[PDB]
Amino acid sequence: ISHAPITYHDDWEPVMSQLVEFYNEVASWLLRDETSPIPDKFFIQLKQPLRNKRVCVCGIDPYPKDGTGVPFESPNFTKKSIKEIASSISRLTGVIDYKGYNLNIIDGVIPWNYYLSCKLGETKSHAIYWDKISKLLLQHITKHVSVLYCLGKTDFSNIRAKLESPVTTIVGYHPAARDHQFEKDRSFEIINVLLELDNKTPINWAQGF
Amino acid sequence: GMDVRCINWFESHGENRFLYLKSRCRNGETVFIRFPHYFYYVVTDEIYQSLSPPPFNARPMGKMRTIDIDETISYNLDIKDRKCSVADMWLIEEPKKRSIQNATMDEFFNISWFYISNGISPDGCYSLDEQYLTKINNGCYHCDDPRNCFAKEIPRFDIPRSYLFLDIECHFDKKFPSVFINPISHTSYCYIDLSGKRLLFTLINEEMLTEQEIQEAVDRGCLRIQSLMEMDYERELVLCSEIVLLRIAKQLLELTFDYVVTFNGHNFDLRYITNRLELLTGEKIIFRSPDKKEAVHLCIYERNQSSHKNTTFHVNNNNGTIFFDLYSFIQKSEKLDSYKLDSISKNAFSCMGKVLNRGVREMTFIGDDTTDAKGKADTFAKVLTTGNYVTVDEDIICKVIRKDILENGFKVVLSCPTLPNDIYKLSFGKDDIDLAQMYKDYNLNIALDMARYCIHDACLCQYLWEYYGVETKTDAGAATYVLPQSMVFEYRASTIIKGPLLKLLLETKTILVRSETKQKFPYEGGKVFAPKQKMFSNNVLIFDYNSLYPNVCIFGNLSPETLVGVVVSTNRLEEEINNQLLLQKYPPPRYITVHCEPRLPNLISEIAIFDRSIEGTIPRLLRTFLAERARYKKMLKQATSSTEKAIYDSMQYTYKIVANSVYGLMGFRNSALYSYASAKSCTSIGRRMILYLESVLNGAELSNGMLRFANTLSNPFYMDDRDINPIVKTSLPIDYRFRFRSVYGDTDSVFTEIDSQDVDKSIEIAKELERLINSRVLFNNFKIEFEAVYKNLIMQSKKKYTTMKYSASSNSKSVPERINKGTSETRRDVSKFHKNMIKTYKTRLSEMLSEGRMNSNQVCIDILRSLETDLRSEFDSRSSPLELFMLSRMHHSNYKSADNPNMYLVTEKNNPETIELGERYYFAYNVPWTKKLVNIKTYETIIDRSFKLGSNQRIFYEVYFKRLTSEIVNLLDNKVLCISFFQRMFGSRPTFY
Amino acid sequence: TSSADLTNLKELLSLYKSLRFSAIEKYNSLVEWGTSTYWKIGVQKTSISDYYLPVYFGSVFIYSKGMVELGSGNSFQIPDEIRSACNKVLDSDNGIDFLRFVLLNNRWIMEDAISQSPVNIFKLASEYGLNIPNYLEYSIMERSFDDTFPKISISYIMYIESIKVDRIGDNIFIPSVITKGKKILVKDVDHLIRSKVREHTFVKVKKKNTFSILGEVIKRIIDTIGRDYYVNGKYFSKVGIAGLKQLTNKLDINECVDELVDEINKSGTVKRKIKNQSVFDLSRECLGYPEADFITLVNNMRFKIENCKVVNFNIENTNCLNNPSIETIYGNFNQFVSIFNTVTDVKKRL
DNA sequence: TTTTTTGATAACTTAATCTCA
DNA sequence: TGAGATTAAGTTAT
Ligand SMILES: [Ca+2]
Ligand SMILES: [Ca+2]
Ligand SMILES: [Ca+2]
Repeated sequence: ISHAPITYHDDWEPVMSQLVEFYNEVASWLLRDETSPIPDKFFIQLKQPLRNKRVCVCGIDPYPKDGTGVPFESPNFTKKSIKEIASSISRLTGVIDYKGYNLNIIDGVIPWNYYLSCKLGETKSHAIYWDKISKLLLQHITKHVSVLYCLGKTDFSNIRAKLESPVTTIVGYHPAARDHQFEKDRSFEIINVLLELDNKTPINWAQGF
Repeated sequence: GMDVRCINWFESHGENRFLYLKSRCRNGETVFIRFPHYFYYVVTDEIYQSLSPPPFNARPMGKMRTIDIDETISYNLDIKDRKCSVADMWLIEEPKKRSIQNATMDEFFNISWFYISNGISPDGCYSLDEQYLTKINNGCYHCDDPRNCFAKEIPRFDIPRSYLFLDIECHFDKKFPSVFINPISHTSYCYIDLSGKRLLFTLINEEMLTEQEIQEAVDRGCLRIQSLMEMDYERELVLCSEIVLLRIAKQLLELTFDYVVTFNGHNFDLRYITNRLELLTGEKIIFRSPDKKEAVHLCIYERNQSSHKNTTFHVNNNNGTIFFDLYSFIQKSEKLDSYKLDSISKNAFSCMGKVLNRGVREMTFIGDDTTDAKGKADTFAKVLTTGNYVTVDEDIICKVIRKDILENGFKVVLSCPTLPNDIYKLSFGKDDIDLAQMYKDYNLNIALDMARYCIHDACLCQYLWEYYGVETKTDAGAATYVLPQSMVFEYRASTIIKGPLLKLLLETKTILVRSETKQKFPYEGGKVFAPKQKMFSNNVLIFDYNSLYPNVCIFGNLSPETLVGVVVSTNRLEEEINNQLLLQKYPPPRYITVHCEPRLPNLISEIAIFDRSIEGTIPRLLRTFLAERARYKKMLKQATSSTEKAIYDSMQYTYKIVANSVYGLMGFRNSALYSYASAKSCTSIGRRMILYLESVLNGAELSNGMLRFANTLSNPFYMDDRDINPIVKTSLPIDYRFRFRSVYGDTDSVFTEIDSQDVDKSIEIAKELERLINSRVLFNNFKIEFEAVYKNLIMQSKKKYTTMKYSASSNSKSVPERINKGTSETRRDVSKFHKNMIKTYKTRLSEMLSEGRMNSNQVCIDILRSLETDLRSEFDSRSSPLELFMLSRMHHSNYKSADNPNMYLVTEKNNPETIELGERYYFAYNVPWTKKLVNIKTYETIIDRSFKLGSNQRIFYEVYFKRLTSEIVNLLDNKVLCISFFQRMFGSRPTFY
Repeated sequence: TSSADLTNLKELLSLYKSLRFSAIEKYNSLVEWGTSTYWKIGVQKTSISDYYLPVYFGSVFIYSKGMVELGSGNSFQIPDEIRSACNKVLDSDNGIDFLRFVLLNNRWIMEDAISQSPVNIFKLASEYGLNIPNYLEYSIMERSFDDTFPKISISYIMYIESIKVDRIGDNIFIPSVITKGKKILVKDVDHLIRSKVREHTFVKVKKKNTFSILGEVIKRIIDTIGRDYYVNGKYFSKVGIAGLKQLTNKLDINECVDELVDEINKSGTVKRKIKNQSVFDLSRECLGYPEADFITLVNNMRFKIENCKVVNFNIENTNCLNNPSIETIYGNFNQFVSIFNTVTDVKKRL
């Protein structure tokens, strides 16, 4: 790549060819300015095939300066979003082992970031830098997935336009909310039964820690 | 602020939410008002009296009545009465979202609640009382209660509106322009400040021009400003730099403009300006809040609306400006193929011109009230003020060498090559300009030409704004829908009725709680009637109902709260008993019983009962809409100033639109007016009405001076108060002998064929028949009107037909129009050299069959002679007209591998130029005399939309010839040469249904 | 999204698997909701699951939800809500699948059921006492066990002479043919309808332990078997001219104008049954007319009902007369109209 | 860094399907 | 050896 010099995988084969062309238009200006994630969280989640991660979670905010790339990965538990997710999981199940909850180390779940890079404290501002890349990047995930976990509510309202193929996806309230309207009812187990509706094994969200 | 007129409505999405109001005083100053905003709940006294917080604020809403609207099958006569609860629900405001247990009077978002709780027309002028107003900032007057502050309203006044009609011309090197690699060139503004001072700007970026060119322009009378503060507003051309241009654009946009107008602007223009500004300078367009508390960092958001059985870009500013886009509005009204700037200009700006002087190339034309009717000449001159390309005879475009507007017309001097005749069609069509090549070699003269083109584009956005009456449309939408001016052209029929519906409900004090699982049955039945024969050659009279579906909805009081029950039967041993019970227990003129088609397959009869005692929500909503349309369409007949189109011209159009969707909403599942039985009854009564009209005029004899109707004149539902005498007392001339045969009928239209052939007799007969039908045939609020005389009627299909339209005024010698209702001519599926040939053949057959021979067959021989002249010769491609071969085919969305299975449609490559879902597309698909049929749909894809094609090719030809021959053999009857028409070329036989 | 959506998805999953035992009509609407909220789901909008104790010969049916037949979509009514009277073995005791009931001469019997283990099924059968298939936990093993009804096998874990129809219950006559002096198990009319066997002719019928078993033909059957023996479903039925006797027998009340009304009023359950069902349906059930044929006959007629009473019925379409069953039923239509008039008068008086 | 979406159908048109092989 | 009956959907018009 001309800007920030790929090692393409067999899984993301029909994407990278157009992805580099889409990127080169923005990389001349976005890369020069500083961004909250390190200039590495672009192609790290590309290695290995995606033939068994049938549940993909996506988020629009790649955290403040203490970014991590894939969503919900900071090993500090101080994040408001991670803490509420872990509290809901503990309420549903009751696991006492606390070492930092993360939705990445699962044999059948892959985490994804809606906007790969964003500036320090600048959320929803990069609606034009990553807008074209996002559609193509989400197309491949849509091609083979069981359910997509969208959090953000009206933040993720415009998702059918980027949805090239009809798939099962759910848009949920973000943990920030307005009146803590996330712990009242989240219905996580729906995805846990959705895989069952597609003749696929259900996933208990306690594999690996 | 004393008397100030509202311009826009909006609210702030901050930590504390405030609802603002931008207004203009009689002077040229902007006055902002601010109010607190809360969530509204109308729960009862027993759900909020028991809660953690006490009522923060409550109002005396009054004793509200709630009626549970539901539909349930009843295999009996035992139907329980509808449960109505009268209580003391309180209008409650809470500054935070609370999940209440009751949750009554839902499906109203936030804003109509405010507008009706306080009382404000979103468009209008008010005397903002200074008793409450507080100078919270520089010019922002914030007061607490928006209820007594608008106690008195006054008639509106012509404020000095401020417009920014802006259009930018960029570098179209080879693909669609992008904010990342294509520099801006020719931003043009039709700046109209608050002084009546139109200022045309065509600011050229100076990074492309050289020193000699800019020096020559300065010598010609131009500027080379280097700062924002030194720019002069009174100039007409500037030679600024890119960064300075972006700063000027930001300064203009941040200003409290009444309107910022573009064409394809929110998607392309305004987004391009913004993204370029943050990309180059790093500055952001900070739209300060009216009280200077919230910065938005302008970003245009995308709104998606899709039907189970459309993306629009919108502005997010919160300072009162009403940023607008014309592309989305244009692709919303009526139905036409003109969805492009050049195409819309060609379809909108036209006139007639007489060649008063010829020359080697200069052919002087003249336009005034002498050539055209009126108005079009003035509009032609206005566009010619900056326009420099005029299309004549639909195929010749000449650069305007010299122009002169004396007082009412133009003196355009074109470059025509000594055209014949005297009268030509002068229209502002597309231009012969090649933008990519023009930008390829950029010089001073081409820079000035492009500046002229871009300022013409901005002025053309202004002219389209004036022609469509968009400001009138936006004001009418604000007044009708009870919505902010920024949201009038982005809400479908489901939500636009909520405002007026909420006002009607609050005036009637009814909540209408809807329980779950109301109705789930698929749809209601319908029918289409085939015509009598495929050839008439005589006058056919067209009668049309006046908004039949809303009229029946108000006639039957078809509302869910008025629904009594749907009595259904599965056999005939019980059907007779329950039918007699329904007849004896429900008197006719208080309960209407409709024999709808059975909802379940195992049922033979279904009767839906509607209580016509208290008016429902639908029969009152559409009644209000009809009254408003009637009242707001008579003012343009009385107003003589610009208001005739500035104010009192789009109110009636919007009210017509809203009335014309009540029936569609009445059958839509998740809608506030859903009623399955009401939709069934409406469709059934409409079909009964069309049947009643058809089988009363099927065989009516105009003997002497009276017409004998076919069947008896009886009400098709119950015992009405009308006479049943089928003979009438019309006042035609006594020497008339004609027979009427009801041939075809669509939802609200009936065609009756007549023996006469001359236009005038048919017109007078039809007019007096129409004036007699409403007096005798129709009843109550059912009115009919005579549309036009359709002579030379040819029912090409069950619904498609071609005629010669003759209204009640166009008599005999008047030039006719071939107004049709779905034939080849009107449908976009047809292409070049297809409509003219069938037009000529049908016109010939008109007089071939008017006299009456029943044996003349020379039409086929003449058609063969006409076609053989060019049928063989056209096989050479010879740069075929791609511009008129295709149809309304857009980039479709529902497909498996390719919509209408073909090579690369939907899926496709290189299609940057205006290619997206919802865009009308034009394209084209050494072997002359092609053999066999090869399923000719070979090259059908979505590629770069151009207006050029290759040559020296012998490509096969499409359905043009086959469809022409098929229509012709449908016109005739003999199949002596039917196989030989295409057996040599393709090989087939016409269907001849 | 919410708890309601979770419950809806859970019940969608539950009914998706148990579809061959029907719920299926509502299942399509369940897919419609799923195809909208999630834009698609894993599913798209009458026999026993393979699986697999002697066979109790008769008409077998299966029920698991709360009665379809494995052979075809044959779901009929049940006497005095036996299924609900037995509560719900499926829900109360999880593990059993498609509980099977067999009807033999208007008597409902339960055959072997597939679980878990058969021990719990046997315990449930002992708890709710209707009948037992056998105690195994074709003339051996099953022959040792004796019962009042024929049994042949699921698992263990000739020449005819004349025709003679039998009699079981009220206006019920099971088919029967005498062979060279035994009765052939031809109680199912359809098997006799699909295979018409001429009398005094050799027929390929096989006997295991006790008995042997295997429009134009229907005309021969109706002419040979007592002429006036129509088809009322799985069995035959005579015209059975009667008045209040049939009404009293079907309602299980004492034989009785005001006496019948007083008898109905005395019993609350019979009064609820009377004022809980339509007159036409209860009259058809009382006379035993088949639902399919009678609906067609009624639809193809031109009744002149006045004051909820038939005066002069008549036929319009002769095509429905092709079926011999409708011909015989139309012959005794006077009894039906008289009983319908009596029922309407009784309900009006009540 | 927070509330928000959409009218049902009735039918002519070209489409090869493929085999008589 | 040409004659037909749904698809596979759209496809325009009240
Ligand atoms: Ca433009
Ligand atoms: Ca433009
Ligand atoms: Ca009308």
